[PDB]
Amino acid sequence: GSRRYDSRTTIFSPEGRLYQVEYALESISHAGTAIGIMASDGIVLAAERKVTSTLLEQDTSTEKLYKLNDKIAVAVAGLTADAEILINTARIHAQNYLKTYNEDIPVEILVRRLSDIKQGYTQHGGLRPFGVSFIYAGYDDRYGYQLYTSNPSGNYTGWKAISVGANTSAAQTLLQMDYKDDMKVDDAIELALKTLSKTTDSSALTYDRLEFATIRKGANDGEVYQKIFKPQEIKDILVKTGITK
Amino acid sequence: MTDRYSFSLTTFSPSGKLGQIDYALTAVKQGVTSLGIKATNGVVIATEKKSSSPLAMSETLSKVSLLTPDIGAVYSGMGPDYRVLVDKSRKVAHTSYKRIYGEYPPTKLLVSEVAKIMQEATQSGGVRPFGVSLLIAGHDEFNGFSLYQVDPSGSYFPWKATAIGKGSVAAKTFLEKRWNDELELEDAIHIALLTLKESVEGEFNGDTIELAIIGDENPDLLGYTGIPTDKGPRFRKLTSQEINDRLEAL
Amino acid sequence: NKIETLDPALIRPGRIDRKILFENPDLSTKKKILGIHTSKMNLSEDVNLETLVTTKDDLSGADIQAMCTEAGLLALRERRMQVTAEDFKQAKERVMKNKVEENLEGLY
Amino acid sequence: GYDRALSIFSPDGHIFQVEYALEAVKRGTCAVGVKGKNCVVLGCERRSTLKLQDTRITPSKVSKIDSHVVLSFSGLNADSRILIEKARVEAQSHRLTLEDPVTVEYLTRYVAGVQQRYTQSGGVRPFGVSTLIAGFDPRDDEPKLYQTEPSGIYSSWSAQTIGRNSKTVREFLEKNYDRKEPPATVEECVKLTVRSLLEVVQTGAKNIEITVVKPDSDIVALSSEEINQYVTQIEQEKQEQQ
Amino acid sequence: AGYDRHITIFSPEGRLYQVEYAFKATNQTNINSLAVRGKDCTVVISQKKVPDKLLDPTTVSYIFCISRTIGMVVNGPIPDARNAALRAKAEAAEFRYKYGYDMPCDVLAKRMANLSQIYTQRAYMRPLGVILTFVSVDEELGPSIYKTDPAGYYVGYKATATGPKQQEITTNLENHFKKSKIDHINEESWEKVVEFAITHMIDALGTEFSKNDLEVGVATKDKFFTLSAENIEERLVAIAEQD
Amino acid sequence: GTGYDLSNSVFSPDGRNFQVEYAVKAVENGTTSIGIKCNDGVVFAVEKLITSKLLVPQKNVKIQVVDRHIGCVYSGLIPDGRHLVNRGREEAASFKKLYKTPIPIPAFADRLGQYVQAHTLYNSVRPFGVSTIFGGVDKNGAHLYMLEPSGSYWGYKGAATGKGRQSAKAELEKLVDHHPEGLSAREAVKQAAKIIYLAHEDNKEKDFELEISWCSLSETNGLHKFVKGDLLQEAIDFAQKEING
Amino acid sequence: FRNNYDGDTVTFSPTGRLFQVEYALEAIKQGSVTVGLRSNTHAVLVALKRNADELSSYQKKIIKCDEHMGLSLAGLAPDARVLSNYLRQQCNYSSLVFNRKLAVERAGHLLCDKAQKNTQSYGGRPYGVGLLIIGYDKSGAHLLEFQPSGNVTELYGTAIGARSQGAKTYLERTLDTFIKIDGNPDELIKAGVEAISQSLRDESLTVDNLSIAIVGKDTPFTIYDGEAVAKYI
Amino acid sequence: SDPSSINGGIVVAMTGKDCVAIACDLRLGSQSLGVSNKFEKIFHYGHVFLGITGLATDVTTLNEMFRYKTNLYKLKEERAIEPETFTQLVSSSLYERRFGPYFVGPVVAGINSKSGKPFIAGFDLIGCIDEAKDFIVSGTASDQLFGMCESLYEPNLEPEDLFETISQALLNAADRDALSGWGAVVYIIKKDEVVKRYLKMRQD
Amino acid sequence: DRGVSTFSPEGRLFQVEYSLEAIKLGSTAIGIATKEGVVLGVEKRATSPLLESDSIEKIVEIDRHIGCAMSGLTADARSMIEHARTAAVTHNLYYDEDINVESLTQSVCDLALRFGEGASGEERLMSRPFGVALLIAGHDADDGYQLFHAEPSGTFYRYNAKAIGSGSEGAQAELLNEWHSSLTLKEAELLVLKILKQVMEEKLDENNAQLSCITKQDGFKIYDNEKTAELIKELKEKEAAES
Repeated sequence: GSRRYDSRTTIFSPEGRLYQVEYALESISHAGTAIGIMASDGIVLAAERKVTSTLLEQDTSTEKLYKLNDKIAVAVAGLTADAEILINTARIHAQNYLKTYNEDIPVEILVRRLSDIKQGYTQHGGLRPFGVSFIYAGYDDRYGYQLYTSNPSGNYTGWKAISVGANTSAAQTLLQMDYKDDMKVDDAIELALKTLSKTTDSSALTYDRLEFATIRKGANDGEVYQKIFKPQEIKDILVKTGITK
Repeated sequence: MTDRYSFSLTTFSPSGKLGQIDYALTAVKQGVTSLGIKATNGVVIATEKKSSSPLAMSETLSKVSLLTPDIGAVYSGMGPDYRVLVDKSRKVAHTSYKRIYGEYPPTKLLVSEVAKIMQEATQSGGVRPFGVSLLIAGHDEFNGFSLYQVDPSGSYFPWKATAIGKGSVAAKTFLEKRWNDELELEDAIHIALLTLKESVEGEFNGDTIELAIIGDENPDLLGYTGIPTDKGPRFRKLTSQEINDRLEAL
Repeated sequence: NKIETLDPALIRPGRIDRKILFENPDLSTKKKILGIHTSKMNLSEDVNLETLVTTKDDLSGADIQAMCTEAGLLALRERRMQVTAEDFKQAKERVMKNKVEENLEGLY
Repeated sequence: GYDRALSIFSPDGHIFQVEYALEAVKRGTCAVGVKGKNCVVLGCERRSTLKLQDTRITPSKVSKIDSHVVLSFSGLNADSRILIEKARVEAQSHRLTLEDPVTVEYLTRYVAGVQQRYTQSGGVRPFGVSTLIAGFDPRDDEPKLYQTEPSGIYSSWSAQTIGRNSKTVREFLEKNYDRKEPPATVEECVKLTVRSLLEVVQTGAKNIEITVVKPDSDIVALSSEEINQYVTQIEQEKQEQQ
Repeated sequence: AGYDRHITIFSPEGRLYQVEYAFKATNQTNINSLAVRGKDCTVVISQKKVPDKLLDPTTVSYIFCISRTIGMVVNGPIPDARNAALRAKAEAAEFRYKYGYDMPCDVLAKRMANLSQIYTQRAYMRPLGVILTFVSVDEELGPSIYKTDPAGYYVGYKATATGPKQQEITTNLENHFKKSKIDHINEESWEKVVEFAITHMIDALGTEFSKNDLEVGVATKDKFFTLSAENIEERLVAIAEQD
Repeated sequence: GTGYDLSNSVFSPDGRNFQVEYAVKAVENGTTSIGIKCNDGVVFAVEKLITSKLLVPQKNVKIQVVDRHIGCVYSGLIPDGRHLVNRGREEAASFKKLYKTPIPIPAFADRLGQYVQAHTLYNSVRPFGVSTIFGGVDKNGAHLYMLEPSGSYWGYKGAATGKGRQSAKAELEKLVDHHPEGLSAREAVKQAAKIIYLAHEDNKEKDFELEISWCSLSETNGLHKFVKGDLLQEAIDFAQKEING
Repeated sequence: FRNNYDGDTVTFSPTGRLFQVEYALEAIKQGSVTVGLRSNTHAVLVALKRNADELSSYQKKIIKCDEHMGLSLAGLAPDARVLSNYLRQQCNYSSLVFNRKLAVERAGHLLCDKAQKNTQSYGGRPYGVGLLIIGYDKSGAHLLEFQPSGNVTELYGTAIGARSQGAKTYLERTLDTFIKIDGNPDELIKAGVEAISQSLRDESLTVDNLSIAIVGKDTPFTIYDGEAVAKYI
Repeated sequence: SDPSSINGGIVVAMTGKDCVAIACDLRLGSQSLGVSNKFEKIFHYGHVFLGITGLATDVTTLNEMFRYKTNLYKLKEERAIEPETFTQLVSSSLYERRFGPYFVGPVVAGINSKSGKPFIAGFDLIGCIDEAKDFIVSGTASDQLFGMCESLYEPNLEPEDLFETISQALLNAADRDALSGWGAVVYIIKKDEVVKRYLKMRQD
Repeated sequence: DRGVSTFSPEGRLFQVEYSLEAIKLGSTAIGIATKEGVVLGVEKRATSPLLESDSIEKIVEIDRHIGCAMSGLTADARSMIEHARTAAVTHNLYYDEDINVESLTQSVCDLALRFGEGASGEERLMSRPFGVALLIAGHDADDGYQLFHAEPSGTFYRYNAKAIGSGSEGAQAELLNEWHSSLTLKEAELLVLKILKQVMEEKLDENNAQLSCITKQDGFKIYDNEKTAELIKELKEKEAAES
């Protein structure tokens, strides 16, 4: 009935933790691999896709990687529909900040606020949170570039090089020894393309399964520029970086 | 006093996906076969109408409805699950930019708002999800035509030519074989007949096969002779005799 | 693995009293586990066995059993009783990247 | 919403919610602290091994209530920050009403007061949050240490610490550290704190963080260089055989 | 866990166990009926069983008057039959309040089906497995019959029935509709159309009845009524004079 | 288990859940109460089983007459029977508020069936486990409707409950051949005591007490009366006149 | 597997009842033993209430309502500090609004469906508290025996509790003598004293643990305790 | 009179040949007492400007409400918006609450980014729809500009000729009113770039 | 398990019957109300040699002329701070006097025990009825000193001498002959400490227990550590003079 079929998965389980958080890691494991990288001249953000076919059309191309602001981006790992609720929700809280102080918000404010949204489902209401992990990338006038990664449990830690999805510990190992304090845009992309080739079971790496949108400092001017690269420009990246497949 | 059940749906199984979604695709494989294609010269939405009784008239049944004049839609699996969506979509679209602005939002972000409610049905306590998957085409402003597939989760699928329903794996490969830079409106009809009709069996008529085209604007559909600031309702559906006329061309 | 739910249908209060759980070894325990495995093993005298002991994630005697065999089969291909340093880190990655996975739970 | 209760009272007093709320601290990092005369020192650690971040960009246990009151604890992450923001609004609530800063005694009661409704009232589950609360009183330099249990039980302490194997680490301060004779110099509290931090995290001093709470709105966070100064003094007279 | 005997979740067969038991037995009442469409009118006939001498035949009916032009055909449990009847009558008046026209068949049949489809979303509230058939005569389109299934299935029906013998009468009507190539009955004089539908009903049963043993009604243009005891008996006697 | 006993929100293969079937046994274990529908009016009957001499006769009355123009009587559980009385008399007061007219019997029957069908839809709401017998006089004529615990109700020229429900109605059909429309209902009052006396053979334990609350189309014309004095003992002596032993 | 037909409130037993009421009927014997009756013009309630210790005293179950009425509850009183106090509010509510004497019919009619709402509406437990309520009006004194099943009835007298059936049956022969004798409330209270001796087969008659209530036409409602019962011991 | 007229100032907008001219003043204050010499009524997001006339409670504070839904349009669609499309959100927002409506009529002027057809928009305080091919203005002094451009503006004028028409008409209209004055800034709307030119007028 | 509405075979709730186990896990306390004052005391014991007994309050004060104590979890002890202390001030807000201990206890018990599954008007959200044994003592303006107790089951009884905690079984057994009507304040101070000596598992210390008293003039007054140590020395001198 209404009791025996309710096991209260949101409270403490006999293992001492939450089943909804532990089992969501497998959903993250099945989710596409998104490797964030914060370089000196910008922040490199890559992502994969689900079942790329020949007739699959890429126009907007943003699925697991969005852009909150010209200076602030966002990346999600998990079910896309579960994230879409909180993709524009953080923007509503961001637009309320514009209504508040009329300026640009640092990322650290919206990191913890969205953590209590999924945590509030376990706290009360009898609802269930989302198994989607969040990756935050933004700019600041104090700390400079900012790259953060969240989890459905509510933990947030700063990461200059982060990897989620399948082969989490495998991709972070190659990026740890190959990390350098000084990396430009072209240096961080070549290290990410070689890592994504070993994450999946496909043959090498192509432009169709690569979701890539990054940020730099200025374009014509020296500040405040970001653009989401079209899949036609992604094919030209393989030629510039010297790595075909 | 109503709605005393606050608990969510089935929790995570030792899988990594949701069991409610996995069993939802079963009704899609057991449902009607639908497809869609964007030829840039037109959008043909074709599907099959299952009639299990000779006394059942298919004139009342319409699987392809009109939310907006430039956007067609087709579903699979459970029939009435889509009917309630139409009643909800037209009300949510009324509170959408139709009231806010002078024009409804494009197919890309208009379906995402509708499909967002479908995901809310998979989360909030006491509501239950559907078993259906929707193929929703449409005409945008800058991007021209569009086609999107909607799972019961509600994630948008920007395809070109795709097919769902019973025997979707066999019917999807045929769409991948025939492609070029730009197709036409009539070509999409003949390709759909050589795919949809030849995949299933037992219904040879046009009353049991619903087909509609997008991009054709007739002057009699406007209703007024005034200044045509917009072309009109590009959505057009073939009649009972016009569908069988398409069969004689192959 | 986990006898928790299994336990109080059987154990009874006082017929069998034992509780032993897997413990993360400290700096002293990891040296005795890895150092004694190398008693009969021969390798390059320029490589220290305690180098990888300082920073490592949950590698027990079972994890070391493969890192000794995996690195041994690579050096045995050249017919040499000593194993180079490159096979030490190569054997640790594939063991850590397969069976060893955490819950990604930080801070707390 | 949910009319029932998420907790069930135990026949023998063994409650599932009380069970794993204490082990949440046992799974998390340890929070070490010790009182003093004119100040109080609160240490901590970090579970992550590879550190690609900075201490300033990512806060962990760092939280503040009053100007001179720094509150650092580990019971959890998300459920821990909820009680902090409610305490800061409550700390302002005394500035909107009492106009004076609230004593540490009520600051512990308020954190346990919200946890009181969790264990008592239904519709919401309790947390695994256990807070070690510190800081001063207005025009008072005497510190305070209160161990807050998730069941709403608090008590006064001195060398108490919570975390992984913290009961054994505290036994080292039950003898050498005298509560009746507290140290004077601020650095004397650090000498006994660093020695207690090497019994859990051992190497990887990058995870070791020390937060010293000082009056007149002053907070000193020790770096890794100053910690290694006391590490050498540990092996000086200990390795020598008399 | 996994069983639908209390809660409602998706079965591994892709079909809800509640939907099964709703579709399996609607015949627990053990009653049959039929619905056909004439030219300008609509004729419906339902079997009636009175297993007592104390029962008032005017009280027991499976056909309730909704609007002036609208009839209804219901088969299933008696207490759950009036649940959809009292709601449809309340929703029929809402059409005039919102509009001020007569309820068309495309609305009342859609509102009750959409209300029944919400029960698929709500796990706490029980749906209705009662057969719902809304019969009436439209002004523009003429006669129309829409049978609302408990799972939300409704479509155009030229003819419909209930019970296990629904497929038996369908076979006899399909041959007559195939040669004439018309969905309805083009013959006028609905008084003789009632006797035409009884002939197909006798073939499934094989026995006669009395005036109070058969529930029969005729939906005419801008009118819907219920045949009294004298009107029903007149047709059962007159059919024997012809054939 | 089977689900039909715990939850009434599921579907039974026979159309009636086991939970509803349990309500039938609760009504048959009560006290037999019959009813009379004839040309002169509608007559009820009620009996009170005497467990001990401590009980006082002519006090407890299970017949609940809505105003003067509508009678009602229940059986089985007392609270489930009186729960409908408060709702039935409240809707009758709301009827005279809006329409300023007395409520007919058929308009009174639909309000009762709506509460039973609504409580079986919600799994959290406990349905009615009692049977309802109600009647009276309206602007049309005599009407008698019995509400079964399942919610099914329709035209009844006679009513019965408790022990021997279908056995007590056998004497009602004997009056149909004698009186086609029922004719005089005053003699039926004496027949009511005889029908209840038929159940006294197997059910005889302690002393019995009979009460009769009726309404007439002719004498009352919508009013309400009660059997007392000479009419009380005259009907009782008639039931014992046939069989003295 | 009795958890199905018992732990669930909305479920129905194969006999047509609720097993939660069966446990409530047992709570009458587990509580204090009370004795009450109605003599018409005078009314006597004798309730014996045991304590938990020799140095401890019991708690009062009897709650005063008005001068012409009173109530004495048996068994236990988990919710009675609310319900009976809410009923006591309805005692004055009927007097200060409807100006009612509050007879034993409506007083037990609302409480009959009130305990049923806990079973009807999910989210609450049944009360399961026996209530013996007496009141006086122009028609005389009337007794109300309220069972957890919503029993609404009137008795000349009743005794419910542990081994209290002896006082209930033995007084049926002299019951007609007690009601016909009016004007002497002392002998009517002493009639209940003999019922206490028949209800105690183990210990003797107490002093402070004995509680006696009385109500009548000229005599208002009061509770006898201490030196008041010294003549009745 | 009008509580939003305590500040003053107006926003003039016109339509030329492949060009749009829109301008306002720098005056802000309370009644006859001025405050802000740097205040600017014209707001810009996208390719189209937004003029606003009235009380600063409904001018500067509600400006966060315009960019609230505008940025959501920008962060979702990631494209431009037609002047007729954004104007409906303006009117609909005023008729949401009939008892509490906002008293600032906006001015909307821009050039189409798709068809390339200049169009002007914006309504009054109640939200009454006024759209023409010549000029759409608002405010208390807007009564003057109704007849000014009738004897001045000509169909199909160059951007330089249109600049002289809107400038000369605005400078003299501000001298006649106490609610307008203290400098006039003029923006020249082109297909891509916009040129800003400061003007000098009578101070007192 | 199952619904909380499940009763015992005697018709009682489980959480009420099982509330006595959480009392034994708490601190042992014995209150006594004599002719002069009312003796209050508890047992702090120790959780560690570094534990500080200064900031811990196991004995609270609802109002000046009364007192309170606790044995059990400290969570429910603060529930009466917003209820019992509020009702005591509410009495002064209306009737502006000292509330009777007999009436205050029953008034607190109304605000003490409220729980269940759920209710709209009243808050039943509380799961466990009580986790602590609360003592209620004071002085009445009419009768005199009254020693009551708030039971974990929710009821209330008049207690001449009350003993709660895990050692309440062996302490109350001998308490029958120890308590007398002639027992004064000074004679009851060494009597409680003598009984707690057989209870307390460690040596009697100022930090291992806390005592207080209720005076009809000065009011509730706690015993300071310097004053508590004096009563400890008087006990050691009294026990040596008994033989």
